[PDB]
Amino acid sequence: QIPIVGMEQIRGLEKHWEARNKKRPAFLPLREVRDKSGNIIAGATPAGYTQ
Amino acid sequence: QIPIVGMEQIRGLEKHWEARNKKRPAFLPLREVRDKSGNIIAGATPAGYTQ
Amino acid sequence: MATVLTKGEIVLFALRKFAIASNASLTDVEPQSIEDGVNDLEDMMSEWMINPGDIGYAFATGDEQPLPDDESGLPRKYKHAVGYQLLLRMLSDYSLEPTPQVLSNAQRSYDALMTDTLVVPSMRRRGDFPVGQGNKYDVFTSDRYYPGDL
Amino acid sequence: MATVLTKGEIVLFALRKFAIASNASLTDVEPQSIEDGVNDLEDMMSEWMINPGDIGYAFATGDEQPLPDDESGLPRKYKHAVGYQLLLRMLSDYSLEPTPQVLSNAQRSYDALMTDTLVVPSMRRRGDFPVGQGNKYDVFTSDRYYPGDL
Amino acid sequence: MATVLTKGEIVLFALRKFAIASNASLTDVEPQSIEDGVNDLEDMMSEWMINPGDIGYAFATGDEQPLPDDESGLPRKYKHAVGYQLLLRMLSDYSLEPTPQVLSNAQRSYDALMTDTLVVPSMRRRGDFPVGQGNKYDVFTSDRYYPGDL
Amino acid sequence: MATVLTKGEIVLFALRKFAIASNASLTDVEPQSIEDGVNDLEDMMSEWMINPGDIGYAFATGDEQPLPDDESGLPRKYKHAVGYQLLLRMLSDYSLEPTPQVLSNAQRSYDALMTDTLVVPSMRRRGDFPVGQGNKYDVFTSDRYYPGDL
Repeated sequence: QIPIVGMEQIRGLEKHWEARNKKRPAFLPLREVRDKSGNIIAGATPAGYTQ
Repeated sequence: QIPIVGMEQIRGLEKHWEARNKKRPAFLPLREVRDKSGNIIAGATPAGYTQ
Repeated sequence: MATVLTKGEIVLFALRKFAIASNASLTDVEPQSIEDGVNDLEDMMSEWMINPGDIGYAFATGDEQPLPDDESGLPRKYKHAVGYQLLLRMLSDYSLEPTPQVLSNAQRSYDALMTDTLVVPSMRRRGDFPVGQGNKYDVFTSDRYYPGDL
Repeated sequence: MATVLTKGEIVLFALRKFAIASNASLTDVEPQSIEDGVNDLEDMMSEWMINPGDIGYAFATGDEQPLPDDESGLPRKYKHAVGYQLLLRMLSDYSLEPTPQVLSNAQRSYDALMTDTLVVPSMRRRGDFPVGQGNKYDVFTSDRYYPGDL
Repeated sequence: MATVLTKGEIVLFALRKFAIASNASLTDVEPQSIEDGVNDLEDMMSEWMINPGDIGYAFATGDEQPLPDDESGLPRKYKHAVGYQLLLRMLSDYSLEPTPQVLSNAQRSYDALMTDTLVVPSMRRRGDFPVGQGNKYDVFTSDRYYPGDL
Repeated sequence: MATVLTKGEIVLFALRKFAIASNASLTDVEPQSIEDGVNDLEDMMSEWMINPGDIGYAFATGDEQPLPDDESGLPRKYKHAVGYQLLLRMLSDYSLEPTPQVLSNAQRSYDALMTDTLVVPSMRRRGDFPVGQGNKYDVFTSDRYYPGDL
């Protein structure tokens, strides 16, 4: 399984998600989904996973 | 499993989440999710967990 | 490298982006009430020493007084974020309300500032957690069981 | 640290942030309003000794009345939070209502203030909980079973 | 075409796309607006050095001002995205709000820019993970167990 | 198709499809708008080399001009799609908003364009995946296990 995210939702935070199995992070950061006006439509969780 | 949070939902409170397994805290603090105009749209719980 | 960002220039940026004092549609230049803006900037930096954390701002030494010609000490990568946040705390002086686009711009710049400060503290071992025999604690290292402190 | 805060400066910041007395508008101050504001600040500070807790405010000696030139004793990192919380209480004197941006600024500053005060008390062992034989309770330490009293 | 894209051309594009000044206009605003636009572009690029990453912008060297005739160094594939973002940031100077179609165009151009700089870091093996006997760690390669570092 | 499609014809199509210029108007074609439209077409085509991909546009060689009389090198099957996408970008110059039917036409044409470009890459075997004994890897072919590379 691989998580699925939007490009703008993770830009600048790839190095934390790349090493989540070696280092022992207290948490993982992510942004929310925003539309063209700047309103929040979805949460900070990944959209889904592959099967 | 690792919790997932937004950057500004935990800023200033990292040291309490870092040592949650050594010390014995009575609770853990967190903030709510606020939109661009200051309204609350989500609770203080983490958005989700990894699989 | 590049030119230094002084105070007052941040205040002038804040006043210029809501049509209060500029050369775009203004022949009524700003008063000498820049002191209020500079003091607001100083206090808001003092507050920022807590939540966003330190970012390199240079405070006034001794009693003195800020003045708009002093160097701020901030990198040029932060001026949009600082200016928008300052503007949000200055509109009620003139009895004005922000528009949605200004709020969106302020949020984007603040997010860019937040991205350049993350730490993710990377929690440790337990302290009485054993270290296995594969690490050969007799000869190579010492102190079987992790230190978990330091 | 720059200059000390002084109570009058805190009151004037609140009066200026909502365009009641400043040079960026059509306004001048009245001494009676200043006395009322200083008394309100004193009473609200005395109340804050309960919910937010003590923050270092310097009360007046118990025979005379507060003065606008007295040093407040607060760090400069708290001026915005205190001023916004005071403006919210003082607004209804002049029959005014706060706009949403003012409320957002007040909540931001209050959150910054309360971030700098958490304790998270942390629980201790019960007192009839045994301490294991691995701690060597007879030779190294004494008193098998945790004290958990203080 | 394929010619160099100067810093003044980008701000002229942004001014034209919202009918503020053009070669069809009868006003052309003022050089002061051009200086403001160029400085806004410089600060935008400085900020963009964080979130979208570097895209090859050429900053001013030394202490001198950017000037509108300087070569930007950007490929021509990016000018639409850069111009739309700059227009969004400097609309509030003239007290205007964007229409939905402008926002849609800005988002599409930004997405095209984002697609061209993706990485997908592709995490490695760990370092205590064995490598099997099937690939003959004794003779062909060396160091059974992955390095997982470098 | 038979007749070559020049760069000026695409711009004229976009101007006609929303009144503005047309061939029936009693007003001019304002030759500056033509240069603006041709430059917009050139920049939008240079951007399209990322998301939709190359479609065969003939960029200006050297560094002179796009020069609206030049051939575009596009098949006639893409005229409507390119024209609608260009009209959407250049509408805001004249401060106009698109109607729903125009948006529907643009979307249909874009979908037709993108249908003619899919690849659906299709996955290949891993490289450590065995090939069965039924393939007779001894005599007929060689290299049991798939190559999975090339």
